[PDB]
Amino acid sequence: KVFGRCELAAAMKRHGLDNYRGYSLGNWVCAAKFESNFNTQATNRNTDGSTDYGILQINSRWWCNDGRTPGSRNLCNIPCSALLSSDITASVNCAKKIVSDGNGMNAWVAWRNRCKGTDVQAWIRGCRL
Ligand SMILES: [Cl-]
Ligand SMILES: [Cl-]
Repeated sequence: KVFGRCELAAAMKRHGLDNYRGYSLGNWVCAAKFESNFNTQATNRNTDGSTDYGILQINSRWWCNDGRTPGSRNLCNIPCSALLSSDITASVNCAKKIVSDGNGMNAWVAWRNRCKGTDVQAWIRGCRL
């Protein structure tokens, strides 16, 4: 599914991401925009053989099992394909574990390079939330 900006903002809010570990909703929407262009089916392969999955491009080296990343830790205890669903619950639940692990949203390279330190509230402007 390819979300609209406000649709995704609203879904993320319902799933408890607004201000989760101090990260306002716009951070999450901005991260999803640049990680996946709001496409839950986005995948990207990395040089190390791992693959990033879904709207928040969660990586198979640490977080989900895709059966082809040797040494994966599967810390979210899910198959990576679960992260591609039109239902974002699995991605959100896993993201909450990621953002809690010490490095906050710096785990998302696009967030660090394209969202952090910008006016992220712009990503939810105009939305009925
Ligand atoms: Cl915000
Ligand atoms: Cl980037």
